[PDB]
Amino acid sequence: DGALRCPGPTAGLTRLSLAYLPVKVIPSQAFRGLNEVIKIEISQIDSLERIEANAFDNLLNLSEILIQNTKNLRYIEPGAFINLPRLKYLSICNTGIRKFPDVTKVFSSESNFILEICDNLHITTIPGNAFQGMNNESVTLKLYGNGFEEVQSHAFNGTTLTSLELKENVHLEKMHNGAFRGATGPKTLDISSTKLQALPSYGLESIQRLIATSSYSLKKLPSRETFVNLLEATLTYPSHCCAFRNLPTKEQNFPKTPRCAPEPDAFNPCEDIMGYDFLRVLIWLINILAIMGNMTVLFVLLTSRYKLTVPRFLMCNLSFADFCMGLYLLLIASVDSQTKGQYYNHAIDWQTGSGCSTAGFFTVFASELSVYTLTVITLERWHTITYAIHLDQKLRLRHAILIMLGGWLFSSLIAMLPLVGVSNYMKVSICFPMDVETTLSQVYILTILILNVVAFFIICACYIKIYFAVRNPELMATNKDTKIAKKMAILIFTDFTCMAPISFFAISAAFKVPLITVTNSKVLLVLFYPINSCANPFLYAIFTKTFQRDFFLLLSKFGCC
Repeated sequence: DGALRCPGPTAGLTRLSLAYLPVKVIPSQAFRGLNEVIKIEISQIDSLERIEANAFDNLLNLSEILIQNTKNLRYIEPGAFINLPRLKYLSICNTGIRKFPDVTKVFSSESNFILEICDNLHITTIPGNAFQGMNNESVTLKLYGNGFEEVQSHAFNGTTLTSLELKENVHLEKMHNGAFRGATGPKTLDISSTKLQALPSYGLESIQRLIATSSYSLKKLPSRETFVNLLEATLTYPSHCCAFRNLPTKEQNFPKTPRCAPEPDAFNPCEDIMGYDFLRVLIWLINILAIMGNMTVLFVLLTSRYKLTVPRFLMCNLSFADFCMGLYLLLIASVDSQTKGQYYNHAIDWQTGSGCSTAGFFTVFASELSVYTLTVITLERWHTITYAIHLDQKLRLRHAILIMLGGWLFSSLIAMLPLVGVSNYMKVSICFPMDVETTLSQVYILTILILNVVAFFIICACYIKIYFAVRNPELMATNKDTKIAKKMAILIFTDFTCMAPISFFAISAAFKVPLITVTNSKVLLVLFYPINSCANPFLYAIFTKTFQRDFFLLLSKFGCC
């Protein structure tokens, strides 16, 4: 109760909660009127922005303290708590204290006591010896969503810390190694969403459990020699599981107390990206074959005497997409190359930087370009053959060029979408955009899948219409129409048989649903997914009359034949 904007209660109360009442200052040591006190929580008492020191005089039996929604509190004076041996809970929420309060004047002896600071965006750092002479048995520290930016070395003395928590501490940058020089424990620590560069060398050596989910900055972890009792761990990088999967040497000089999360589901294995017993060289062979085929197709297209028609433009776009996919595969193989199978403590330098981001952007751009090229090829036959009776209204090369430019722009936008931050390409070993950890990323993945399904359905409908109207509707020209239909069907089949199962497997992996198995689920995405880069050019060198004629002419003229 607050009278004249000050404490004026007249009846002894223990579990009284501070509700909306007239209060602006807590008198110093004038807390009379209450003989036995259990908990005094000020949540709807934000009018009392400033409280004088030594407000609690003889609150020996006080159990819980919770100040919430007191944003108007500019700062907390030293010696807020004086006598409270039976203290069991303390929490400060939403307070706008620019300086860390001096809680060293509180004397208590309890083991279940927990001190939590939350919703505070004004605290800069925890000063040294902040909790000096506060408790004698155990303290549980929580900093859920605090505004602290750094920590001070040796910021603990005269007390034992059972566990620590720093969840949602995005403003925090780093903490000194010797931050717990004179501290005990902690048994468990939390660094989730803390943006900590590295764990402290001292104080954390006795940590049994750790939490670093969504840290996004824990590229370095302590050596396994220092952490000899890590009972559990939750690291957002699924690469330390293999290095930390060591049982303790309890007896016989070599019990599996060590643990990691997430488990090694083979999505980011300790070995190379594609390194298997015999499938390591398959990726390299496929990449070389695709690169050679794309180079040959590009050379034939550039050196072709005839003008680049709309089917020729579509073939050139498909060859460019295949070349981009082959270059991405070659870069991935080179990254996997020379690792010698020890690529477990190496992904930190792999995903971080512009490497995997560029690889994922290139892969997305190649996929979008291939999809748009297939759609354009399907749509071209829907008007030239079906609408032959209106052949005078046939589209010109300018329209095809504009369509190709629009498709390239759409592919570039799709590739740049995860670069801004919509999706993360660092969630896979192959460094591809298969992250569903965010609502925006899931929405983008669903939209991409829907667009791919719509494009496939449109291509199938256009092919069916072309086949139905090839000769029945108006007329049929055997040579040109047959060649165009054969090339379009070959390209559509090569794209579908290499993308649709791959897309379904990638969607299942992102959804974390094992459809058949988790071992070979990524095998198709690693090997079967990019084969369309090489399969398409191979069909392009045996089903294109102009390309094969140009190749034969070059071979005969330029000394080859």
